Amino acid sequence: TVWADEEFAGRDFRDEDLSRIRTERVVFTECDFSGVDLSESEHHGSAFRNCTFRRSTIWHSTFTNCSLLGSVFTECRIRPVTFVECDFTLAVLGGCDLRAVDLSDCRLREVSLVGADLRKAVLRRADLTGSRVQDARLEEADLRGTRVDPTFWTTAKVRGAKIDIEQALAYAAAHGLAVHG
Amino acid sequence: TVWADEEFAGRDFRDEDLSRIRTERVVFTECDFSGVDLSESEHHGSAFRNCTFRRSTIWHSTFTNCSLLGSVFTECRIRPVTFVECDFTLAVLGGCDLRAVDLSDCRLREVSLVGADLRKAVLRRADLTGSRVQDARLEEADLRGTRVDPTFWTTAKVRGAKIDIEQALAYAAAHGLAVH
Repeated sequence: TVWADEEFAGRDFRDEDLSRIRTERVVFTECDFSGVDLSESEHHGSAFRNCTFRRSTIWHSTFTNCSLLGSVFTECRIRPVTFVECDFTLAVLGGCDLRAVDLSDCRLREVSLVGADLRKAVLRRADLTGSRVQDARLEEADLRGTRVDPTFWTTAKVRGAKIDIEQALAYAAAHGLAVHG
Repeated sequence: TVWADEEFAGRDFRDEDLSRIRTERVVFTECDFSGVDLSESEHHGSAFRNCTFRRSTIWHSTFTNCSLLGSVFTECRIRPVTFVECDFTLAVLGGCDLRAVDLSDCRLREVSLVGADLRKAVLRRADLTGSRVQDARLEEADLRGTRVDPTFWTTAKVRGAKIDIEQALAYAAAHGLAVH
């Protein structure tokens, strides 16, 4: 099954089997995917706007150039997964297991990552500004090139994280050091 | 009173009034300055090696190109004071009040600064390597150009301290960040 160049709104998909579906430039607006099986699905240029993925399974899926704007992923089985240049603006990933997930070059503005596990995640050249990272585990994550709020450095658990020069300067300043030069 | 080009070893100066004395290239070795008034004194190129200044007063003194090697400053009234390019190697300054004191370009290698107060101190281009800074207060100190051990950044209280780029990178690394 392949869905292409079309739009679905307010649809109830609860506990449906959508395993191995392909979408190309499909828009899902306010759809309920609670408990749905999306195992091994594949999405190219598609959009999931304010959709609910509570207790759904999206593992083994591939999303390229997709939007997840405002969608909710509480207790979603995500990993392993492939995200290529995706937009997660305002998505809720609180408490999600994202260990060793690659979100390089992804937009993660104002995302909720409260209590999210991102240990050893690859977050290179991402944008995390406005994100809520209370109790987020970023130990040994690769953050190089990623834009973060100063508050990120005093909120997220970043021991062992790989950072660049600009991030190191920002880390010191966020801890109240007056950095000169 | 002006002493010059003299060496004093194992001298008891306890509770003597040495206020406004001047010394030029005088060596004091294992001299006891406990409870001495050394207020408003002046020292150029003098050495105080393994001397005790316990409970002494040295405030409003000037020390230029002086060595304090291994000397003990416990409960000494130090500040305010002028130190110019002095060497404090292995001195004991535990619990001492050095607030807003200028120790720029001073050697402070393997000094004890345990519980020392250096808030707003000026420590530009100093060397603090090997120093014990457990419970040391460096809030709003100027540390720019100063050499410190990595452990300094996780031991001394440095909120508000002025630091340079290299120090900021070292601060991050000392907190477990992998800086690339």
